[PDB]
Amino acid sequence: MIQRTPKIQVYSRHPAENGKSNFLNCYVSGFHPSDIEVDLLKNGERIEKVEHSDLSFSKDWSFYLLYYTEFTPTEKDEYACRVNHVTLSQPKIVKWDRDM
Amino acid sequence: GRLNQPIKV
Amino acid sequence: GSHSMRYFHTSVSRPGRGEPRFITVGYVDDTLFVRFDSDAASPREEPRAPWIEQEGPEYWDRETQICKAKAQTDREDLRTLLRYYNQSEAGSHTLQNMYGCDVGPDGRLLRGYHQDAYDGKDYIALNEDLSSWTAADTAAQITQRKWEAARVAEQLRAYLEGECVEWLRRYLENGKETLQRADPPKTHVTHHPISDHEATLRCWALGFYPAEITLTWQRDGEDQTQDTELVETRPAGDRTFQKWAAVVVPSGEEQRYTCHVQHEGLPKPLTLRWEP
Repeated sequence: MIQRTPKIQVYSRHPAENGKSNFLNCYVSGFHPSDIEVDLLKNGERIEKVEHSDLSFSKDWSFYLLYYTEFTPTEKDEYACRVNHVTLSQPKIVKWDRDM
Repeated sequence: GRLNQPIKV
Repeated sequence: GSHSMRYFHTSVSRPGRGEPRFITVGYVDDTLFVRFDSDAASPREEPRAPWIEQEGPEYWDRETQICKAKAQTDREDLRTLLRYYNQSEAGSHTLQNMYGCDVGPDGRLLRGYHQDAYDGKDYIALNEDLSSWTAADTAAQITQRKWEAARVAEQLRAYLEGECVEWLRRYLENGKETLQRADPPKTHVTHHPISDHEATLRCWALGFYPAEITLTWQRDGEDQTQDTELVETRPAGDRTFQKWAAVVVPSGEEQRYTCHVQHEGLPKPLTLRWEP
């Protein structure tokens, strides 16, 4: 059974401006099999009621999903995306960096 | 609108 | 210009956890317009774009029945594929199908598709001729023989050249506000010191539609392909896409680097530099 590990990008819908409402996105792509778990974190704790797209796939059959929630960034609050997949020996946490 | 032609492998 | 309509389908078995989950989405270009998920409380094909909402009840009923029937045949197919590969019933397996059509500016068929993958691997594909098959292995050859005997390709060709093209034409007209609008990228360059010796230059493209874009760095007019970090184009969530390309620049070299952007919403390619 082939396995392909996810690419993970965590980013905002609009350039971040402290105190202004926005959307926090975690885009997971390039993976196989399709079973995956994604959380969005605020200061290390899971954000409730995060939404996600319906499973779809690319020309090369690999899967992609978008997880997203409203957020209002600030100077000090830390956000991240945590992903679990069979290819990962432990959950992978990618921090949000407003410059990426 | 979708293909309506059942196909089985 | 040119356009596409594509339907994507995935069934994932889950032994001991009920029947395989079936999820299908339809796109025109990079716009999602319909979805169906067998794990929804009341599975139905549902609208996801404004220009499909005007289709009447007969459309939603018929599309829903197609989706339900495909969920069912996929479950039979997943059982068949265990036999073809001599597999146990214990594991989860995946069956993916994509089909659809590409058309040119005048609306005529350019290319059709109908192809399957099992467990993430190509299984069987209708060739560009819409008349013969490419089977990936001896299991898919068994399918090929059945599909040749039943003249399946002829039925697919008729859909892909007829209904597929005609639906796409209708959708492009009903959705002409959006499907026929390209939103160009909003572009800028940022600078990110790494050390005293070097900094990252990151060239951004934001807010663009459709997703296709080319975004390259040159140094002294030479493409920096091997030295460019190019992230996958990513959805913003407002229909649009984002991308960036980054290079590590020695201190004092910034003006030797140029970012080049091509997108169908741009009348001419853009060239950008870092502006301190």
